[PDB]
Amino acid sequence: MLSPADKTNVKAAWGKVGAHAGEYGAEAFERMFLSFPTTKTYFPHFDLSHGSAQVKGQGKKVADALTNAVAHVDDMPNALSALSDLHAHKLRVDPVNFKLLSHCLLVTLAAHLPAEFTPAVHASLDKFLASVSTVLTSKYRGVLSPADKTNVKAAWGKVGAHAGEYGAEAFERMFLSFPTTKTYFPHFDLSHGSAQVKGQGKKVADALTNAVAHVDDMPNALSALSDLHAHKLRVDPVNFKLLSHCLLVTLAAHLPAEFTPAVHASLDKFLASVSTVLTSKYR
Amino acid sequence: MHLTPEEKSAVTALWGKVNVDEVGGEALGRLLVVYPWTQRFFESFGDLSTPDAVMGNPKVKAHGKKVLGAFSDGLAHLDNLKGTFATLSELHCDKLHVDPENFRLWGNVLVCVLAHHFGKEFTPPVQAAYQKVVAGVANALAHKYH
Amino acid sequence: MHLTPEEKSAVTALWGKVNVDEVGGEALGRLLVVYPWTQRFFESFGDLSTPDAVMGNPKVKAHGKKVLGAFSDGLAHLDNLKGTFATLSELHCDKLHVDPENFRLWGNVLVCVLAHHFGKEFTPPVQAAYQKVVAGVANALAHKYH
Ligand code: HEM
Ligand code: HEM
Ligand code: HEM
Ligand code: HEM
Repeated sequence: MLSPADKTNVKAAWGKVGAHAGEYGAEAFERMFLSFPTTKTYFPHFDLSHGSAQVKGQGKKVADALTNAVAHVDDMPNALSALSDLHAHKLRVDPVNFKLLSHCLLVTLAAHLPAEFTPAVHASLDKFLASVSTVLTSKYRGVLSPADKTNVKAAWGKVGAHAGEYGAEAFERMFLSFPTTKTYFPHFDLSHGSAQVKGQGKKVADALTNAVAHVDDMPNALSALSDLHAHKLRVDPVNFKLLSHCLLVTLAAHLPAEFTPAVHASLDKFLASVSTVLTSKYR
Repeated sequence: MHLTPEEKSAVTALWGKVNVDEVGGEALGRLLVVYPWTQRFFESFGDLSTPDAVMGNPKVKAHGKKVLGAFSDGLAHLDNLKGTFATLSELHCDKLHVDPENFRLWGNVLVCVLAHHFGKEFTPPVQAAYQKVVAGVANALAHKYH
Repeated sequence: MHLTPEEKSAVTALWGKVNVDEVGGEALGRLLVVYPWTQRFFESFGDLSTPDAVMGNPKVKAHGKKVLGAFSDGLAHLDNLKGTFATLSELHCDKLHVDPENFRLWGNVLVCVLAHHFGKEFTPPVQAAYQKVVAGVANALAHKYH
């Protein structure tokens, strides 16, 4: 979330960018294609050689769009509306790639703005490009529809008194599948059957039950949990995706009749929204 | 790919029960439903507008079976996934232009489908071994990308 | 880790111009500023209240230099990063409990720091070579996690 001082820092740097934004945009794509060659799969129709008119034009278009976003930083979803539609329905770039371009744009700005690229401005620019990325990927699936909310309530209703037991199973599945997540629990017994893991699973399932109950008001209902994870526990955001998968696996294994493709899709969306809320105060 | 005896045993035992036709189409269909941007590679497959259209789309079912068929063969050569998938790796990069991140999403959907189909028999240690394998296969398919 | 001779030379040439102490301190400070959740390991380092407090903290600077000194010595072992970093991998997992995701964040912040330090000299091909090296170093530090 862009603080007012964040907005000040971005406007500062981007002004300095000034008339070179298009050149810088092209350089960032060229850096991306070279450092992260999987990104070239989205441009097989381009001459991707150095200095190519197609790559230059791409950079200027992308630069103009970021200029638009800087100039409308307090209403980005609306300023970028057309662009969110096009990437969501037509281009369909996998979201992970936005992080790769954002890193190469940061690198480009660093290499060109020696005086301005201070630690605080770097932090602000990083947050700004993550917000842009978030807005551009926001319609790929589009936040919770009334059908999504119905599906979630129906499935979570069937979980019911088993909520805690499925939360403990989800953690155990996560620890065995993705051993790096164990680094957050060095003080627990992680063996199968562990009461500490059972207790953790219960707390998490209980919070989720609270989220389904307040599905139209999740940021307030989880505000204290958002604070806890961001300033105390400080779990790296990538791990929320790993637990969400393991929760989905757990539900599938216990709910053979209810876990339809449509319900699977709505649950994945719901857990991603929960994850978003829990990491929203990190920076 | 190195698996422990315990892990390789779990993988092979469960795989003998898998109907490659049914599971394969299920996994590709759910990928297209849950992550709809993956539909960008299948424009010529017909109607994929609703979960029901997707799941019952026969071209989806046919392609799904083919994909899982090639995965199945890879289970035979767990010691050399790279060499086994080299030609398909080059294919997916040079001709099909598929972002390797899709292989990871497909792997995770497959694990979801296995849990759904097998229930309590798909235990935590069994999932863990399958997660290793799908990660191995995805890295193998991404190996020849340039 | 496999780099071409060209890339190796590109990495080595630039590194000869680096002041390990200054760059090391700057990269750790920027990591703690830009991704503040990474501060979770350094509550004994004292004042981390603001970007300026972070960047001028002597304990931050000292740890930064230590980290980059180990990085630096790894650059002389690009063909055996895993064996070179094996014991440090076990240390960060069993005793320090550091999520390997932090190593990737650290690697990206170091690349920004080099670009800031060296400007136009930090060309796209030179960047590409460092991106492989910090990825390779991160994988090697994560190798012994269990
Ligand atoms: C900050 C992130 C991004 C912004 C602001 C952005 C913006 C744009 C804009 C303004 C256009 C042109 C729209 C038009 O002319 O109708 C475009 C096109 C495109 N973008 Fe994005 N983009 C971003 C990230 C990405 C990423 C990460 C990729 C892929 C790795 C990507 C791939 C494409 C493709 C394939 C095109 C079409 C090029 C053509 O064939 O003309 N974009 N983008
Ligand atoms: C759906 C995602 C999550 C939710 C809703 C959630 C919720 C919670 C809840 C309810 C607590 C207990 C707070 C209290 O003591 O009152 C908690 C604590 C904790 N969470 Fe999260 N959590 C989530 C994801 C994660 C992830 C992915 C990790 C790390 C892999 C994690 C690690 C922790 C840790 C380390 C604790 C404290 C354990 C203890 O000392 O008792 N959380 N979480
Ligand atoms: C473990 C995962 C996968 C394996 C082993 C696999 C295997 C294959 C095989 C054996 C073919 C046939 C090539 C030929 O007929 O010459 C193929 C084609 C194809 N694959 Fe992959 N695939 C996998 C994942 C994916 C994913 C995730 C996508 C995209 C979301 C994808 C998209 C395609 C496309 C578009 C074709 C061509 C179909 C056509 O002819 O219309 N593949 N794949
Ligand atoms: C490529 C990156 C890194 C390398 C090469 C590296 C290397 C080292 C070295 C050489 C030590 C000293 C071990 C000893 O006492 O013998 C160390 C300790 C430590 N590192 Fe890492 N490290 C890296 C990244 C990180 C990151 C990103 C974090 C956490 C955000 C971290 C946290 C720590 C901590 C907390 C210690 C212990 C310091 C103390 O006890 O005073 N390391 N690291």
